[PDB]
Amino acid sequence: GADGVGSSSGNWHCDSTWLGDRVITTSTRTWALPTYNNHLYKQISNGTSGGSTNDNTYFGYSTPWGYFDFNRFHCHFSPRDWQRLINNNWGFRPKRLNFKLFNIQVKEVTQNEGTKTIANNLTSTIQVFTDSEYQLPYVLGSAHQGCLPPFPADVFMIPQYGYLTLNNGSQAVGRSSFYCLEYFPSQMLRTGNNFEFSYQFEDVPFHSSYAHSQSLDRLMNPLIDQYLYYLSRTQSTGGTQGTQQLLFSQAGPANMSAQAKNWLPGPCYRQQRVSTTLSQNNNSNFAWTGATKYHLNGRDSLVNPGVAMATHKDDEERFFPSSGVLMFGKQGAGRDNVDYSSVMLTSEEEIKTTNPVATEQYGVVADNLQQTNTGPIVGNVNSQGALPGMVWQNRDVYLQGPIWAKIPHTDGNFHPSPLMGGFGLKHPPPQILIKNTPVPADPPTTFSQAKLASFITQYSTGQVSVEIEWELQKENSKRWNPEIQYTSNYYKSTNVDFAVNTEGTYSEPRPIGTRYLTRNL
Amino acid sequence: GADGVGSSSGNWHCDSTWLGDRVITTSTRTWALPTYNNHLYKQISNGTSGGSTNDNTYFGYSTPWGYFDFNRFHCHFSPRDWQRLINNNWGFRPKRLNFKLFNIQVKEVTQNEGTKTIANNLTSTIQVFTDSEYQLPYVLGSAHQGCLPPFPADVFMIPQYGYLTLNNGSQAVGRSSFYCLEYFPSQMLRTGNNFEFSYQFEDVPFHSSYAHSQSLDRLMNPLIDQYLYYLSRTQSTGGTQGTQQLLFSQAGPANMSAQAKNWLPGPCYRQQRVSTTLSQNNNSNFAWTGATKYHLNGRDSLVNPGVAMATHKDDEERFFPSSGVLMFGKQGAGRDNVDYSSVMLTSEEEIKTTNPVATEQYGVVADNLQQTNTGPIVGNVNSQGALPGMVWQNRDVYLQGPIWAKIPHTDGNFHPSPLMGGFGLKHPPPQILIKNTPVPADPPTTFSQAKLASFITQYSTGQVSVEIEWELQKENSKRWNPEIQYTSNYYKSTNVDFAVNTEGTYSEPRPIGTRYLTRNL
Amino acid sequence: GADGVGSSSGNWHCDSTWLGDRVITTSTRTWALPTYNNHLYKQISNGTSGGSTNDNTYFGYSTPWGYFDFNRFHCHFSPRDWQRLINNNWGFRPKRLNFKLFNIQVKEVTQNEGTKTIANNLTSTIQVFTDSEYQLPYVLGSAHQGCLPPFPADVFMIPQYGYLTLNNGSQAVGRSSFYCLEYFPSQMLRTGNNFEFSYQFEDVPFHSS
Repeated sequence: GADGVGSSSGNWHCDSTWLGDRVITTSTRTWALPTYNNHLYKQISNGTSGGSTNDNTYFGYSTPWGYFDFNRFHCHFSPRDWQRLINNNWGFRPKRLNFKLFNIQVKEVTQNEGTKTIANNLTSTIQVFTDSEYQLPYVLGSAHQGCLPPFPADVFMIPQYGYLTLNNGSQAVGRSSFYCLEYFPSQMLRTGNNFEFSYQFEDVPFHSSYAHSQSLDRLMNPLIDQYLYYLSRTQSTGGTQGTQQLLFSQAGPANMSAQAKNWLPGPCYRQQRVSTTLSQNNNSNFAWTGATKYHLNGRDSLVNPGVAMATHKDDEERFFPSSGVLMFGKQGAGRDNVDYSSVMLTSEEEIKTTNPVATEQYGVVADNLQQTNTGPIVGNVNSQGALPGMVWQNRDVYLQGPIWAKIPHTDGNFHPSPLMGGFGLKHPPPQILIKNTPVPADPPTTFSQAKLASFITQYSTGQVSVEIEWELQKENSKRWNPEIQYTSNYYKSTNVDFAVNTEGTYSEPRPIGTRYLTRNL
Repeated sequence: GADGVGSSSGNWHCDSTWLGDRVITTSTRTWALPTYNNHLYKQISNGTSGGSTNDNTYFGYSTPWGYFDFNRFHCHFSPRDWQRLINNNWGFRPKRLNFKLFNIQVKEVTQNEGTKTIANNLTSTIQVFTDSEYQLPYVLGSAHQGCLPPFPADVFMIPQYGYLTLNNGSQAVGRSSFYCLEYFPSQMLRTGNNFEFSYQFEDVPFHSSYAHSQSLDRLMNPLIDQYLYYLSRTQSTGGTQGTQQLLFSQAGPANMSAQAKNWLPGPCYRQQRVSTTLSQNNNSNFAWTGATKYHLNGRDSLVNPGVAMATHKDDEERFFPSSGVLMFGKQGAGRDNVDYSSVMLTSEEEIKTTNPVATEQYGVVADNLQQTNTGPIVGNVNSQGALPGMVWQNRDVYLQGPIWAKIPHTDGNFHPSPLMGGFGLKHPPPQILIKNTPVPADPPTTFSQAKLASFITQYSTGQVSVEIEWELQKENSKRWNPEIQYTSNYYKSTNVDFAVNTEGTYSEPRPIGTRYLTRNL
Repeated sequence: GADGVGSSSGNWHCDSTWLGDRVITTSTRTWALPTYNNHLYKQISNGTSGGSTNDNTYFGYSTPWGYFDFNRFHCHFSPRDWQRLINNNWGFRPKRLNFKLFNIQVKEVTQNEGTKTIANNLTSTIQVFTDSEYQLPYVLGSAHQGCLPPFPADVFMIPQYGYLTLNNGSQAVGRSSFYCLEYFPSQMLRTGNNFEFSYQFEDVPFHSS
């Protein structure tokens, strides 16, 4: 080894490099791993016998271990480096990543009455194992808090680990699995050690970063008619009587709606439409009641976000689907009943081309069968499954949103793109679990059967580094006039955006979409 | 070069060869390229402030360029060579194509008062560039007019080019792209030059040319019962009281409806049903009102054709889905309010096996939940999305219908077969744009800033050739009794079909399907 | 490495040598790097709405980092060695320089009521990066205080870093740049490590003496 506490195991690399198509972006932060659950696995459950309803019942365990979550973009891209990505490129996908712990140091805190003193414990060691066979519940991708902070000057606290399993009410059915974490081979790192592992993403499709320049129904040619015919009129034209006759015509630029087309909009699953204008919405609480839910195993689940769908039609920015759009918070936003002004509502408007309005009917079909005595009748189709000849475009990843998700290992899936966005992976980056090694206090002089319940209060810190080597899909486009670009406000402001304020508080003002450059549908 | 106007750049090849599985079919025609828009790009739009409704608003440009459209079958197959294709083979797909301009000659026309004289301009040249990177709106496949004429003795006029882009009302949103065509590298051809390029289709699935001999629900064995059981009767059998009891049985040839099956019909999206018998249809105009539409971006669009679906059930030939079936015209058919007798209505009846009736419900499901006090209730499912275990068969290409279409470059698509039929291609044959080089009239003696507005009236002509090398899927079938074959009428007629009439007018009497040979589902 | 806290990383060289035309002058001092801004970047500004006039308005950030300033002569020349320079020569210009941290030691101070005790923290490490691409505001040369003391027996306190950017009044215009310092590759030095780098001045005209 020849290392010891005399040296620093690792150096600080926060550098990002743009090389040809590749772009290699690394980071580092400072983490403090608190002791969890006094080192006790615990069964946790919430029953429907309490005030909880049948939807909120869960069962599972909360482990002492804790896990690193880097899954979000803003970990790995500075708001400038995310500008060079969305402005200059069509698509990007990862290739490989690399991960390092270093400069690990441990501390143990004592209490004499009020006094509080904090020393180093050289002997104590921490346990790190990457779960590479996916043999645990993979809990990343559910958009939990605790990701590496955006702004490198922040020190973050590693979030606790724990999982859920099959429940029936509060109780547990027979198949409930219990995973004891200490049961996996886990390298132990002392202060002189570093930890490192490499991972190489599977081939995964380039995420689409462009807004189509042509709505799906305008793919026609404006000059020339079409050779096909449609049924224009069933009634006698230009007469005092409407006696029925079948008339046909050709579908030209005069009426473009009737022109035959080779494709269909993406699938549609309706959402209730809520207006930011307060006077327009109904006066009531319809939030949960009139929400769009799916019913599984007798447990209702609100559909958040829902499939990628255009947020609103043109000349209305105020309407948004109830649970449809991703919703972030502003810096320092309360957890409960936060006012509207403290949250940010992303907008899908770039997909209005190929995907339907979220809040409106997908289409209209005939309910009945006509007769001389009985006129035709047509109803709305709210939820339209996928049909052949349907093209849809995936939701764009945001700076704040997650990078990936694990496609569940099940027999059947249809175009497995995670709803929140980001690359679905059949073998995601393996999560990492880390814990202090519990160091017991004085055992008694006389042996006794029970396990030692008195532990030495302890927590450790260190520097963690991650690179993610990305592939950029370069952009070649002949469009004459200028594009749209993501640009900072030119007008004077009280404090700079995406940068600290007087208190030292880093505040990201607004979400940053990935779609700006344009392409032909 | 050593060519000059003294020679003919290219020879006339209209020959087609059947070689093993391959079949190599080439054509040639004569084209006259008129000058377009006095050489001016122009913004074109149609507003909803006028009489137009919100569905018919468009925005875009109409370029001076023009494009060759060979996309339709009847270009490349003589009605005989299309008979050898549909009668003797199961499937066919293209391999490579080749394209040649030659014997290009230019002319310039002048006017002295009434007099009209037409001379040759040796110096003038025309511009040809194949767009191979797909960097323009790809406008082929929308079934516009202007394809190479079917009958080689016809001389055709190259149709103009122009495209549509994002609109909001008549006006243009920010992403509206403007493609200046002269901006691409474009070879210039003088009279002594020829133009040639080759293209090799991607591997693409053989189109299916056979009608299944077994409807999807008859796949059973007529002799033997099945071991599974079904719920036959919930009521006491053979009694004065109907007290409930669960009785089961086996599903044999006696009742074949209840036999379990391993698959499902294709997806279904209903269409209104219009009868060719005039007395049966309702007396009204339901054509547009009761039509089957899809609602995208607040612009209603009639669904023409709709997904491949059986046109009508048995013992009814008169009913057809409103917008469902492809509809062609007869030779010399008017553009507007044409009578029924002048149009041709294709029929899908060959797919009744694996795909549902277009005009009828896809199935029936239960609405309610039973009780002793409350009986069961079942509604119709009009629009059924794709489910696992669903098999569907694609619409057959016609002699008149299009060959291919470009699958839009979007992240998500489900079984991307173009609705009109023909091979969907992720990199279609690159379209070709061609224009005269504008030759300005006398500029003034004194320089002035403005561009030259006085041009010499000009148009060019030449011979264009195309081969498309097809792969045929040979047919091996043990069926004992004779097949069905496409055969000409044996009875005497006033004039031969698919051939000129007294006036010299080539008239194709009827559409020719691709499905005749039969196969086992 | 084979170094550890058992050894001294570097030796004390305060020697200067006059060799032909070259003269190679080195120094060493002792520095104590206090923690700055409880580790918080902070926006700092002074408005013209206050008593300040329009000349004194500024905008910018004050970083927790701190920087070594040796930019002044009296760092590198003893009043005698500066006498041999001005009396015997027409001109002088630099060629190369060299820079070393060594014998780094860290301390952590605690408080119990009045009591004040100061111990060593072996684990703690400090971060050093030379900005060689000039990608930050270069703040040396504005004649700020805090240079290495003239007289080698003085122990000096590293001065804080912070920069100014475009302002309009107290507020910030659109082009105001914000440089987060922790964002550069920065070697981390523990007690057993030393830091060293070399730099070679561009050809620059002899100052006239």
